[PDB]
Formats: sequence, C-alpha cells, structure tokens
Amino acid sequence: GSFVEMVDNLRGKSGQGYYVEMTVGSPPQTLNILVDTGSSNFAVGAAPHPFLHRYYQRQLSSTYRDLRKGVYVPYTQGKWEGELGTDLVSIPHGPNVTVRANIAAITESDKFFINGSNWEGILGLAYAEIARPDDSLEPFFDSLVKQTHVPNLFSLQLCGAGFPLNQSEVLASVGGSMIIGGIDHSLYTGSLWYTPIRREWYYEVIIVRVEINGQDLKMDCKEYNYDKSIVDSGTTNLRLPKKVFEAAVKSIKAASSTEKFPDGFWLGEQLVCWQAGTTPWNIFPVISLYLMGEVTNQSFRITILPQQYLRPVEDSQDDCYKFAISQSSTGTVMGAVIMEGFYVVFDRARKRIGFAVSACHVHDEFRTAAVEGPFVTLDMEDCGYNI
Ligand SMILES: CN1C(=N)N[C@@]2(c3cc(-c4cccc(C#N)c4)cs3)CN(c3ncc(F)cn3)C[C@H]2C1=O
Repeated sequence: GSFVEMVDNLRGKSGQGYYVEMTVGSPPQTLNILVDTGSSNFAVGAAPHPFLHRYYQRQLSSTYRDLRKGVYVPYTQGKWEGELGTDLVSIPHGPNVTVRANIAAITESDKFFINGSNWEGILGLAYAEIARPDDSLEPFFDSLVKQTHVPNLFSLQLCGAGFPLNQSEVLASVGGSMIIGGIDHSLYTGSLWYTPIRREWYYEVIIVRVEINGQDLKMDCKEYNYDKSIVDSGTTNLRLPKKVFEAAVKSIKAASSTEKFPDGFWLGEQLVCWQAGTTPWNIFPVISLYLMGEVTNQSFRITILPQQYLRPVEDSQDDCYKFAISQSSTGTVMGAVIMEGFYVVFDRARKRIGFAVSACHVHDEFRTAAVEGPFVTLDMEDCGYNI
C-alpha cells in the first residue's frame, strides 16, 4: 500500500553504498547503517576510528548484553573484527517497533570504513546461513519478524541521481527508500514481476537469457549463474561471470562502435567525459536479463539503460562516467546498477523477489527501463548451477 514514514529514508549513492538511520542502546545512540542484502550480520563501529565521528558506546547503554564471543569477518576488499552482544535497536524512519538484536561491536577493521562516507555500520539483510561466526547468530530481520507483527518482507528503491553528488549534496539528497514489512505503490510504475528465491542464503536467483539491444548473448544459460546469481545492494556494479563478461563487453563494444573507448574504460578503471549535456546515450545498448518466473516454463525480463550502467563521477563542467559492469569469479551480482533501475521486493514470506520499473530511475525522452513478460522459456531449472 502506502508507507509514508518509510518513503525517502535512505541516503547515499552506488559508489559509497546506501544507508538508513538506526538507533542502538538505551538511551538510543543514533548511527547511519549501510543496507546490505549481500551479507547477514548487523555490525557497528564500537571504537574510535579516523573515518568515524560517532560509534556505539556499549558502556553507555543500560540494555547492552555481552555475549562473551568474538567474531572475525575477512572478505575480499577488507575485514572487520569485533565482539558479539545484544541490545535494543530501532529504525526511526521505519516500523514503530524496538527489537532486541545481535550486534557485532567492531573493535578492529581494515579497509571497511571509508573516508567521506557518512555510515558507521552495516545491516546484513540476507539469511542466517551466511552469518558469521555461524548460522546460530540470528540476523536482524529474523529478530524483527520473530519479536513483532512486521510482515516477513522488505522492499528497496535505490535512487541514482544521474549526476555526481558532491560532499554536501550527498548529505542533503534523498537516496531512496527501504520499506520494512511492505510494498509502497508510489515507488514504482507498471507491474511487479516475481522470480523465485532459488535458495535462502544470499538472495539467489536464476537468469535464463541475456540480450544486448535485443541480441541474444546465446550462451548456455548455466554460464549466467556460474556459480550463483544474487541480488546485492552492497555491490556497486553489475558483476558477471568471467566468460559472460567477455561476451557482454564484446557485444556492448559492437553496439557502441561509432565511438572507440580505451581498454581502461571497459576495465572500469578510467573515466570517459563528454561536453556538458552531450553524453551520447543512444549509441549505448540497453541490457536485458530474463529471470525465471513463478509459473512453470514462464520468464520475464528486466531492461536497464546506459543511464544505469554508466556511473556518474566527478572529473569541470563535463559529464563524466565510469563503466559499471565488471568481471566476477563468484557468479553474477545484480548490484546498484541493476537496483537503481527497479523497485525490488524481497518477499521472504513467499520465497520470491519482485521487480518493477523504479519511479526514480534515470532515463531520457527516447528509452526507459522496463519489466516485461511473460515469455515462454523451457528447461529453466537447467540454468541453475550445482557443485
Ligand atoms: C559485496 N560485499 C557485500 N555485499 N557486503 C560486504 C561489504 C560491502 C561494503 C560496501 C562499502 C561501500 C560501498 C558498498 C556498495 N555498494 C558496499 C563494505 S563490506 C560485507 N561482506 C560480508 N561478507 C561476509 C560476511 F559474513 C559478512 N559481510 C562482504 C562485503 C562485500 O564485498
């Protein structure tokens, strides 16, 4: 329906992540928290750090409970270590509830906190299977659903501005909405189409066909989900398995061949700039991902524009961008490139993910992002990877 208290409760941008305000402890300590559908721990800075101006002070919370257990979370780009405990947590622009949740109090970190970023912790919204140290550490959303009458569903509208936001603008701008326990109809246009959650660990999905400007990439569909395909608000790019990335970039280069770009642009390293207002959107192709439908032998497609996969960056008055499609050795990641085009419904209760055209997606007068269906697609379970 309508969840006016939760609409426009996010801030941020794809390169720095999107965050929501939360409170921890008694009296409440306000912190900004990165919204991550790609992990399952609620973890906050709990010790001074040069890039933090606030942190969780456990000794000032009367409701703090020590779990007497450490947690070490190393990952590819960095790591954090901390001490497990529980406390009362609320979301000021959220459901009007307070819950007792697990909190990893971060005491040591490496390349986790970012200078200039305005967030102090991370909210892992995925399932217990991938929580650290193990699946016995109940994730925040699981606690929220168990302790209250909040429906087992949340939805995200991540809003890319379509232009770079400076240090002050990114603080004052609306980055989107996280609707906890519902679907807000003002955030999308057209119909919502649902794809099954394949398995409850990451938000895993199955891609059954890929097109670049309507041209079938024509790969064995297992390649698109090798070794998994996930929906991740904590990844900036659309990341594709090595072989898929190679085929996609060849096709995108062919479609945009009226303009030659350096190898560094396609590697996501180098920016490309055009005179103000002259970005040649029309030379770049649309990209469609077909996802398994809820009905046997049925699929639907989501289509994004170069306004989604060319990330605006500051150089001058030129309009500059980085190519935000990159290679993966851990499967497809539908990051903020995908998510900024759509309103995404994480329907945990019905084990499905919904997509609709976002009311805040960036487009031009000639093309728009799309969510369309149905299409007849056979042997879609064969597209899923095993082992
Ligand atoms: C892609 N991705 C995440 N989705 N989450 C993680 C992080 C994302 C960010 C981050 C920072 C800035 C911008 C963006 C965006 N968009 C994301 C910092 S840490 C957490 N994680 C993880 N893994 C295993 C585990 F038991 C617990 N946490 C893996 C990290 C990661 O590389």
